[PDB]
Amino acid sequence: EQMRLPSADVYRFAEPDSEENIIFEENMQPKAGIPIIKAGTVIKLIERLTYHMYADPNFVRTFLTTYRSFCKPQELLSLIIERFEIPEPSAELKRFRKEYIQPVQLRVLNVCRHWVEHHFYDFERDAYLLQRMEEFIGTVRGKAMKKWVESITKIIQRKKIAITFQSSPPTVEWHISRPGHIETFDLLTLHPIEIARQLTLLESDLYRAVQPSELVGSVWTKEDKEINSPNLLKMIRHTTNLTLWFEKCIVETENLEERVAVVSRIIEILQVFQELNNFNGVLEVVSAMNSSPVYRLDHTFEQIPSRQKKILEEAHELSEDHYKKYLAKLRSINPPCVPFFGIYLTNILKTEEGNPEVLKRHGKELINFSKRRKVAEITGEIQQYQNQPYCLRVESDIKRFFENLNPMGNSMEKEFTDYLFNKSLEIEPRNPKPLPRFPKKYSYPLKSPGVRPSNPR
Amino acid sequence: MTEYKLVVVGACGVGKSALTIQLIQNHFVDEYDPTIEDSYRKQVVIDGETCLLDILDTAGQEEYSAMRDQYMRTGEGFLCVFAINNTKSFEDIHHYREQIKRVKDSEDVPMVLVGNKSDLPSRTVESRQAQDLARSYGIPFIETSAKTRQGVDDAFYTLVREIRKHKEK
Ligand SMILES: NCCCc1ccc(Cl)cc1
Ligand SMILES: NCCCc1ccc(Cl)cc1
Repeated sequence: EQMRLPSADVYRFAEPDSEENIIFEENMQPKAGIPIIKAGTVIKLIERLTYHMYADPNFVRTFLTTYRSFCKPQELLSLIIERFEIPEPSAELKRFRKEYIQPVQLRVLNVCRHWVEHHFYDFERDAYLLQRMEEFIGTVRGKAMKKWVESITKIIQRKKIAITFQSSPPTVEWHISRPGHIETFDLLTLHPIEIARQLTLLESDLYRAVQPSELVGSVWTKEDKEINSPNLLKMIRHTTNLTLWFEKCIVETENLEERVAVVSRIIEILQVFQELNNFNGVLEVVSAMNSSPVYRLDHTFEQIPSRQKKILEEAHELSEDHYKKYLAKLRSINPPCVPFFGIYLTNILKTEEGNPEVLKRHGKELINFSKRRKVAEITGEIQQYQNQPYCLRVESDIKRFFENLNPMGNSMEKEFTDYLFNKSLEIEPRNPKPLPRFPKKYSYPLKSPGVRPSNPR
Repeated sequence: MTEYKLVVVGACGVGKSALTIQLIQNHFVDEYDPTIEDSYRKQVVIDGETCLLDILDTAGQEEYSAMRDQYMRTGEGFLCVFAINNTKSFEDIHHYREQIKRVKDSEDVPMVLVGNKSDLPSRTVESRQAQDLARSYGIPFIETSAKTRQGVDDAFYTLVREIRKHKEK
């Protein structure tokens, strides 16, 4: 006792499965026991997206995150409407309405719900697509459908429309600069703990704003990157800016003793980043210390206390052997954290570049779905670290100070990094030239308050 | 077994990716998972000497401009890659070379120039222009085609030969 659908001429999804339209991986879907689709025709992918035998949330999420490389949004909506509109070929008929038509129609409605809830940007960018969605939804008749139809309508309306903690965050730390005196704020005058906390907050929010739409299709590397990946780019620019600021703070401190204090304080900020699991922060420091202007300052490094050499070296070693220790450390910690994004970017790019868009079987072209799954696994990993916020109070002046940081000024990249390098050469010339002395620039004390909270709570 | 640490540099929109991917993957499996260790390490025999290549390709991270020094310092040898249909990526080569020399603190760093051909637009950098640039630097030029595997082994093996000639001296 099978089922008997309509002819494939009158309904395209009735076509049987074969080696020419759908193929599977060996292994079965984790938690759920469903076959893992490797490749298929777009018709077959849509059949399975809305399959009658069972629900497939994994496939729905994966498909809706990645479909745009092989199917336009308008085409997808057309296809699921076609899927929904099932003709009939009363024993055979009652069974067919209840076990094929109704399940499939429900699944289409579920796709519509997920599409609108989690990928509303398709509709923000193409108003006609929303028009069609709305008049399709208004078309839907049955009492079985009413609940889902009303929920979809409710989401659409919400989408058309334009922080506090669990218990107490720690007390904000002040060193030399007093609260409100934004004019005094600098690397050494703010408290190193609070520098790390406020940068972690900035960098956390920056990490959390990046959406899959900015990543799938490697769009951040393409000519429209500023249009399609604005949040990712702002995030990376922040990181670059801080790295550059650290380099600048170092090489513009010409007095050796003062420069030692500067580098030492930066390593203290690193230590706190590490305590906060702000790996973006960790690497923005590591990048500064490995920069050509800083790395060569052997007289400065010599004077860094041994404890802090070890702290810096441990952090450097996270990057070694293709981020081997970073990767292991990230797996082992729980949120909140701020991952380093670069690894995800390279993995997504190479996944897309390194695998074919289609596979061929018996001369027929099948969409390579496993490639898209791999990309959705990476974007899923990104999203798992975006849910949990830090339990730290924002300080609006210190935050503003780091947002408005601009070490480059009006200079271009080449000009600026040449300036930093020439500055490094001046303060510590190449052997055999002797080391000059330089006057002190800081009129306040250089001693760090350290990296332990000042008060209880 | 000697291990050569190679670093690929060049502009985005160029197939730096495709070059390294096509080296590492077996010629007749178009498959690649960059999340595993074998994805960037390959054992090869070059001029009768078996050796291990470790290839750093940071494709996708070009916007992290302040991390370039860090990544470049990991290499003994460099492939400087441009796309033959992107003049800008060719004009940027001079800058990558200068940065490598500064990071390695050396005027003579093992290096090859690679012009990659993927898909359209059509060529804007004649191979003569690239041979002339390569020659002004004292380095080899290799032209490759991503899609056809042509030139790929030659580019990497030539760099290894450049490192061996550098290590003799
Ligand atoms: N082994 C050298 C470590 C690289 C480094 C780090 C910090 C400073 Cl100030 C100078 C050099
Ligand atoms: N594996 C030890 C490498 C030595 C090193 C290199 C870079 C920095 Cl920032 C610190 C230490």
